[PDB]
Amino acid sequence: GELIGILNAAKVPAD
Amino acid sequence: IQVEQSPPDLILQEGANSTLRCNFSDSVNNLQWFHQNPWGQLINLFYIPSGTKQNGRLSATTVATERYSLLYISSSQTTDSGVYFCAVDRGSTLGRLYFGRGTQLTVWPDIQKPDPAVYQLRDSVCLFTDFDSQTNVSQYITDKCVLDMRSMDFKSNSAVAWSACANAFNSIIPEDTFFPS
Amino acid sequence: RPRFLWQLKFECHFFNGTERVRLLERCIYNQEESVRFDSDVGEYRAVTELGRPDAEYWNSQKDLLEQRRAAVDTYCRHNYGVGESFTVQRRVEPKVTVYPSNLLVCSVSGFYPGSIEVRWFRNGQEEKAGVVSTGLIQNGDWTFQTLVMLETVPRSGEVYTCQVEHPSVTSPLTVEWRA
Amino acid sequence: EEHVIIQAEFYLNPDQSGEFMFDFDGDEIFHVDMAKKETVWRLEEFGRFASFEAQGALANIAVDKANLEIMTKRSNYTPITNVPPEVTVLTNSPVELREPNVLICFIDKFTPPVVNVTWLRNGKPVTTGVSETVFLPREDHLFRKFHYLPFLPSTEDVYDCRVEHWGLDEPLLKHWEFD
Amino acid sequence: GVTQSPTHLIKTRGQQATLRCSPISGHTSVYWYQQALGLQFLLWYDEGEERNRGNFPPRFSGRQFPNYSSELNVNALELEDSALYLCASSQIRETQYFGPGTRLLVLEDLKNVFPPEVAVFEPSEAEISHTQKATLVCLATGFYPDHVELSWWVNGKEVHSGVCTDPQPLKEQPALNDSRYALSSRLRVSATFWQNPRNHFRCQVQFYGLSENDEWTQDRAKPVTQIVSAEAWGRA
Ligand code: NA
Ligand code: NA
Repeated sequence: GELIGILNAAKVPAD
Repeated sequence: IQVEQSPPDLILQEGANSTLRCNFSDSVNNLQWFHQNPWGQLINLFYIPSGTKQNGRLSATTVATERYSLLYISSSQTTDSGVYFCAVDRGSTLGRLYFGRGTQLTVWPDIQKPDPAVYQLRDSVCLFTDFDSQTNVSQYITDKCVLDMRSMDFKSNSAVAWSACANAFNSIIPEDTFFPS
Repeated sequence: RPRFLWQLKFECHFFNGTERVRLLERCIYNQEESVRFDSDVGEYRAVTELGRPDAEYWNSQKDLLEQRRAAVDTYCRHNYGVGESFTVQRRVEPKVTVYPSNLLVCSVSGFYPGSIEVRWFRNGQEEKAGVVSTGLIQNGDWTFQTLVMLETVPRSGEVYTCQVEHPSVTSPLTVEWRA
Repeated sequence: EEHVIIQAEFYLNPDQSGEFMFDFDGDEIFHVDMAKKETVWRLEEFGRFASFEAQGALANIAVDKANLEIMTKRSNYTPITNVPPEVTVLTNSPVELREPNVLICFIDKFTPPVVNVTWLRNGKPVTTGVSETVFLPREDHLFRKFHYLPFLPSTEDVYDCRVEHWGLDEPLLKHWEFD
Repeated sequence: GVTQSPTHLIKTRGQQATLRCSPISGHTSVYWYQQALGLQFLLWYDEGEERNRGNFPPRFSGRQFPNYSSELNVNALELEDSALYLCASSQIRETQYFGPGTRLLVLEDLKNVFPPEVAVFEPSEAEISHTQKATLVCLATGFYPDHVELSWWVNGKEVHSGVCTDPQPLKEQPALNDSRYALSSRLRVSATFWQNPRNHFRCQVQFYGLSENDEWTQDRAKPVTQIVSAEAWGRA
């Protein structure tokens, strides 16, 4: 049926 | 999944304001507005999931619950001409934009001192130039186009015909075009 | 041999359906919460020093904030709607039995959702004193259960009533136990 | 507060374990099978009313795993402190001889999400009809989990949920018998 | 900015194409889109891995390299595959930035591929006396396909002020599913400027045609990628 929404995982700052 | 834009196309005179609209059928993580020039380069105007943003003569509003976005062009400008897309980052799909079909915008100059004239050039080739922006050109005959002598604040419309002039333009040319030779 | 754990939780808190909604984004490293986005605050806050660089980096990505701040409508309220019919409005009728374990046990099992009121009556009259309960037990398969117990020596000819009120029944359920 | 929807993800090194699940008031709506890359609904009928695009979960896990790695170096490889589980065995409904039932092994308040769990009938392993939840989130950032064993109630039989977790000294053995 | 190669490509039915893309430095995600007859989503890569894919046959395939540049590769090309293929980079779920595109044309054969003829037309004396302005006109005719870029040069330097080129071109024979093309452009400068014999005005057209390695079936000149131009010194 209808689609569940997702929040994206934020990338922590590199180095 | 569906992204409707309105209107499908639009012609303005420089200085006019308008509203481009975008309607969409699902919740959308973010919404983005693009300008695409004739060469095909897309330029982002706004990242706007909600609220109202201003950047100069452009502003945009997104009402997330109602699922629409409006794009405001104040004081329009020949350089605004192109195609305007809303694209949509559907909340249930990662890493994908869905585009509408675009709204094509054409903005012609406000020719304050028209001097419609038809000239013949040497290397064929007639040139209808300096006519104001309400003139239609009948379709070898090219359509009209603006040129900007940016540094003397001067813009003018022109079209070109080849393979004598007086015949070529026929097409409602102003009631007093300047015709030599 | 040593373990290292990262947890990411997006929590949508709903007060009266979708009228007030809070969004809580949490990062947890080995059992310690380090950084959060609370829609109530409107930006990322370090909880511990561990998470300090993540709050500063993320707070400088304007797109990310703008997006999170609208998630309360685009994400939270959206999912509530998608899931209403089989989560929020899920109803399973409790199965109520009464047996003596003296001590009268009212078992109330297989019900959904978790809000329930269980009462005892000795001869059609309340008994708030002497009432021992397990509390609400979550079965893990979208059903709850509870056992409520009454301390009384049963004198025969008496009636005991387990009364159970639950969103799955318009009027309450009553099981009796006599003699 | 009325309701809570939680999108919960975790990543454990060096086991390389990943989980992505949705939780409604503490019950699982679904989780993503990383191997087969498909959405697995906690109840089959949820798949009628709803869909989830699994590819989005896989993406989140990749990022989670990269975040953990960076986070591990920042903490100078501080490993997780094992927190041992509490274990309760209990039945689906009130037990009766020859009438079918289910044993519930509830495992709660533990961390790193790794357990090994066996059911024993009269000291010996049983695995007929067994099923299990994934790891479920808690607000103190520990975990819950459920193991199920269908059984025919009898007068002879003693049952054990045996739970192994690094936070414990010896396997925890939890008695259940029909009395 | 995002970059793409190549800018244009012609291919015959059944051949194969390889398109290149580089994301903005810092961006680790790459998106491919197809724009035919509004864009359609093709593929998404992050950190070297295919994260997602749109509704396209396995003929369409690609990959991303460890330095985050990527390649889109299409294999048993069809007429329908003709499109602007756009590349974009971004942080996930943030603003998308697009490259200039690969303009890919798939034909049944190449026999109808022609470079342009280019000529320049000097301003009339009538215009100068009237307005004190001089309009040069450039004509590019007989090309196919519509893969051209026109520019004016004045004393060896590219110019945009005072220039108009046609939004998009007209067909030499309108009723014909395969006609050749024409395009005009004007350049307007002041009277005094054109009336100065030192000044050099060049119109040029960059035609994007067959490459050295294309199979050529025909007697006439091989219509390779090239530059055709015309010039005119200012007549005092
Ligand atoms: Na009753
Ligand atoms: Na029974």
